[PDB]
Amino acid sequence: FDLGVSSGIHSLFGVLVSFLVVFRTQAAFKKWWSGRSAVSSLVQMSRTFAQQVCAYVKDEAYVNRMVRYSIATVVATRCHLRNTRIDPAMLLGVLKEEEIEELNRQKNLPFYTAWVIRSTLAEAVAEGACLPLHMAIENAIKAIEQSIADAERLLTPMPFTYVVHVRTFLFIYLMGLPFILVEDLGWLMLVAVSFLGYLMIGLENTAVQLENPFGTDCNHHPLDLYCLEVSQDLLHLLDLRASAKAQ
Amino acid sequence: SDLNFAQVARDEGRRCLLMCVAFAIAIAHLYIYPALFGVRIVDQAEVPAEERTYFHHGWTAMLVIFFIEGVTVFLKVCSTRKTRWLEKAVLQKLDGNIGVLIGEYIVVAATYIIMGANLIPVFERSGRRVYAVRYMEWTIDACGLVYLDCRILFGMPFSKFRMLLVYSVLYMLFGLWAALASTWMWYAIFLSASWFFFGLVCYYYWTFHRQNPSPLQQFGRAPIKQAILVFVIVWWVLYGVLFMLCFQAPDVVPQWLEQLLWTGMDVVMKLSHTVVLMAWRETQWEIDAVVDRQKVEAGRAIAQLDHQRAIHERDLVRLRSRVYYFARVNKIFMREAGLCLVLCLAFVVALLHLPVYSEWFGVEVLDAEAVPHDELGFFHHGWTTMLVVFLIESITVLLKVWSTWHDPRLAENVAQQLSGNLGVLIAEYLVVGATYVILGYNLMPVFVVHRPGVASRRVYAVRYMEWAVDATGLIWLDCHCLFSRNFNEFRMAIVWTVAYMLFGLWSALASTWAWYWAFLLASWAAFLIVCLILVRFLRQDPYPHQPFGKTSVKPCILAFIIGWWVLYGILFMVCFQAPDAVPQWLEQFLWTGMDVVMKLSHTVVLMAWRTTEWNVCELHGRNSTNWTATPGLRVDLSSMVRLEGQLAQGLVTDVHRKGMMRSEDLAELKRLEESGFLQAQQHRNWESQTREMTFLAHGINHIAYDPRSWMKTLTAVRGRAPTSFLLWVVLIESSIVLALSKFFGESFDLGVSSGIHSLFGVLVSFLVVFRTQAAFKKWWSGRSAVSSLVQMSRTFAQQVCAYVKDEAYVNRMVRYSIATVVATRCHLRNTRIDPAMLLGVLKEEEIEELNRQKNLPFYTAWVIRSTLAEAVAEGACLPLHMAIENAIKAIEQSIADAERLLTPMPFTYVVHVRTFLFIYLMGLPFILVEDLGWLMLVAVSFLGYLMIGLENTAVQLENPFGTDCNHHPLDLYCLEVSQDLLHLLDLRASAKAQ
Ligand SMILES: *C/C=C(C)/C=C/C=C(C)/C=C/C1=C(C)CCCC1(C)C
Repeated sequence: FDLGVSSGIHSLFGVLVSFLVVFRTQAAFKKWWSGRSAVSSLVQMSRTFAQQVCAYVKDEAYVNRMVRYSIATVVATRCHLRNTRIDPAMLLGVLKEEEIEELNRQKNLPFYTAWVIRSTLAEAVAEGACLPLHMAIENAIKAIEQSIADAERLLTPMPFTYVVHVRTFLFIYLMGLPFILVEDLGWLMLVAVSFLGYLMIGLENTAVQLENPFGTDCNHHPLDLYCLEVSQDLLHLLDLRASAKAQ
Repeated sequence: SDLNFAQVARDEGRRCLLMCVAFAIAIAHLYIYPALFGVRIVDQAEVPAEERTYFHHGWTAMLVIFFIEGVTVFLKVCSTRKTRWLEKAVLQKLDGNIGVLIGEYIVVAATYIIMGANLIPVFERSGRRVYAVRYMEWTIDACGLVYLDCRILFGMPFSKFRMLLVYSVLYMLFGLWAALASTWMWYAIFLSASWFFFGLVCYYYWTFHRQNPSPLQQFGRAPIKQAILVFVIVWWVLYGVLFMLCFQAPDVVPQWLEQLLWTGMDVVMKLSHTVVLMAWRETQWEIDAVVDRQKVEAGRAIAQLDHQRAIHERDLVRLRSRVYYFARVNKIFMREAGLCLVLCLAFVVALLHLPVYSEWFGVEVLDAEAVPHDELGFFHHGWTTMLVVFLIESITVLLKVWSTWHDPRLAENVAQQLSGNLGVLIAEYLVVGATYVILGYNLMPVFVVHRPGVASRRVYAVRYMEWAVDATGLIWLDCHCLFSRNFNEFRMAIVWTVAYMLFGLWSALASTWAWYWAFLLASWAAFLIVCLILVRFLRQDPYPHQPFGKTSVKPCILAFIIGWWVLYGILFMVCFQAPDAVPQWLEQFLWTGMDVVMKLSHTVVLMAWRTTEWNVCELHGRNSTNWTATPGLRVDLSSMVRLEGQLAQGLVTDVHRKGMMRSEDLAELKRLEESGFLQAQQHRNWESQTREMTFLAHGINHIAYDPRSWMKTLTAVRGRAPTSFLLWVVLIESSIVLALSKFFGESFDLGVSSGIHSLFGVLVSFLVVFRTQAAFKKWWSGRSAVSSLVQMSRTFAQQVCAYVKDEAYVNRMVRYSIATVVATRCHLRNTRIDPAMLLGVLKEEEIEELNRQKNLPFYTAWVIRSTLAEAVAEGACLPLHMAIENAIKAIEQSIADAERLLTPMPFTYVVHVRTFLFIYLMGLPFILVEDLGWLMLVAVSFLGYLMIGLENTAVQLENPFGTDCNHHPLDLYCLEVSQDLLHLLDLRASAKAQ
């Protein structure tokens, strides 16, 4: 055989590809975390908006409109990241039907819900139904959309070049390992190459998974529970207000 | 039509498996019974050896057709798996014949193989040696044949099949029992019953003919379905005659004639059968008409969609922007007729001019019967196989024409199909056959070589000439029919291929390696440049989707071809360098097998290509998760198709569309494209179509990819990083070091050292990966900036349209916000604005006043602010104005970040890195060559590529804003924004009118 193993072709490639493959993973964990943060911030802003409205406003027909369409905004963004439309079953006791059919007739939903909210708040301010605390409300609305936009950034894939390079040289290293390992072993060379290949390739695919946090896979974020939480809280808030108003 | 894909494959499998099990068990049971039971004397298994060669020949010549079909149908099914209805069509065209044909070929080949193994000479009159398995495989073959014939011609699944099948098997087994025993002993008992059952099945055939005597709709005035039945039955008659005459007459020699007749007969019979079948199959049926009818409707519906959107847009833009604000046939034959003669004459010229220049001025001129025993047995195979293929193609064409003889209009179609391609195949086949015939029994000299080291290397003459000529054919074909090109661009490849083949020959003649390497290197060079030209031809293909229907079969073809070709060269090397490696007979066997396989594959691919719509004109012809970067941009079908039209094929992709389109519209389009490609042009124009075109034409160039796929990342070429002049320097250095270490022998004294190597390695590695992790971050920051800018613009517009009551200020503001975005996309690239991007949003004079400035976003913001002040003074604005001002402030921050991202990293940090990398690389060989040779070279090449590509990749990612394909797609964001705001104006207007 005359293997003539060489340290340069083996050790150097090893250290390089190892650096690369672990860095490409530490870079995806961060995106995962940033998505978590975005979601939490969105939820919190929604709740503050609802409280502000139900306290610093005195009418009752504007309040419903606003709160319910905020809920709709959340449910809409959970369906803008997955390129779908809405299932009425998720908006049963919060909206009337015609409103839902008018929603699904649009192209960008959160846009629409925010436009609605804003026109409604303007109506309110004109009729002196709102205390001087309105700028806070506007600012809350502004801060929701930032969260949305971050969540939307998180859908881009890493650039082509940086991935092609990594993958091809990994493939090379693996296809070259045996010719240098078989000199001193037999079947052990085989089992070792199997295990090592699994390690590396699994690292890469794990990074792929973590890259986009929003999806159906089991390691992704549970969007469907946050919506439920929000619905519960706001619909209880309406009743708190109503009771405290009747006395 | 309710078929599927799984059911058909399941049926094919089960049928062929029943065939195989029956065929094997019959022979096994006969073997078991004939030894101990009955009067069955078993001749010696060994003798003779001279008869097994014939059966081997038959074996090959049979395997060929299997391969042909098993490849063609695979091509078809894999080339149109993306369209339901073409799948329906093909799966209909092969209801149940495939499994049975495959089983037939498998069993016959297995039996003619077993003949070599010499399992049992059960032969027991005198002599007239016979073999048993022939009878079992004949049972199976005839039974499958009759099932096929009845099913196709009459459609009787279970009624006639059973009786005729049992008859066949019964009288075949009777004939077996009969011939196994002596003639006088047991002829009457069985052979008479055999003849009688033959007559019975003949009567059944005649009755079923009288029942349904209709011609095959595939054919026309052809006598088909009658000529073939007559031929088959008279052939069975001749077979029975031979059976009766073999044992009776001693005059007919049973040693060789006997052994040959059955092989010939079985082969020719099965071949006529399968060729008639393929001919009946390749004809166009009504299903194609159904599909074309489905297809045209799609273009119609598309034009309807376009008109509807046109009317809608017209009304909308009016509302918002108005109120509140026989010759051809004979020539198609004659061209091919001419080409064939050119090829023949060239081959004759070669064969005539070769030996007068060799062995008259050449050493080792004579080899007397180079090796009589081994070689001829290898060569007698090739010309036989090629003869087979020849006959197949010829009769197929003859049948096609015979079926399209009466109808003139149909004849011109096929005539045009066969143009430019048929002339090459016959020439290739016949020349290969003739050359390998010459080699079989040598009329031509053999030259040996004498050189230092070893001299037993044998060499053959003609093999090379044909190769060259041969190759050219392929070239002139594989670069013309596949990639539609004229002749002016083929010249170089032809001029260079013969060249490097001649150089390979001249080299091979002289293994002295004093001047051997010259022609070898020149040949490698010409071959390489040919490959480069070829891959360029491919990558500049105008019609890459046609005809194989949007698949990756063509590049794979090219890859297979090139790998084959370089395998030839590495074998050449392995042989002539180390003759101890090669036993020199295996070498000729391999050469022959490869020459066969290449042409087999080439012809099957051209066969499958001939029968596609692009040739046969109907409706057209020859004249989970969301990966994306634009989650807010959604497009409409009309624009997608208008775009795919206004561009060249192969620039848009599946994922390009999956990212810039909704899900429902995409599913609808997919359903609508089941029939074909859907290329069409409505030729409708508007004010918005221009804008959308101007943006998309620029935006598409950037790449979109699915990370989950591993192929399109490795095999990818386009988005890769460029390299520098350094690699060449390093290869130069290494090559001289190697040649010089060998010439200088051992006195190198490398004295490798761990400090100079390992330390430098770790340091430079750290540095180079850090310099890349530092650029990825800038890329990401730019993405963030862009998103924030877009979001702020939209919030500003909403705030304005809600918290303001006038209508002339609103327009001004919104439109100039759009202008601000389009301006910053042109401040990062140091250009000015193209009016086509601001058509329906601004008046001309405003644009000319813009382009007259130096810093544009400055100007737009100034405008906006003065306008908002005007508004506030006149009490036209609610108390919510500070929010508006703050939004304006927040836009500019985003802009400034994007502008930071144009600075380059500092000089010092880059100079240091680069120079020490260069050093490390230039030093590697002197320490590596001690333990290796050429391997040192290849390793340094690869490692250099890794490192230098890393650096250049970092360079690319450093500035994210540019034209390169890995950069950010600014032109789509602008489009998105325009759409949203111009819809917002209309929302407001409507809600104001009620
Ligand atoms: C039908 C057979 C064909 C087209 C075979 C062609 C053979 C070649 C293109 C091989 C060329 C070689 C080189 C790459 C250089 C060294 C010598 C050869 C012949 C092996």
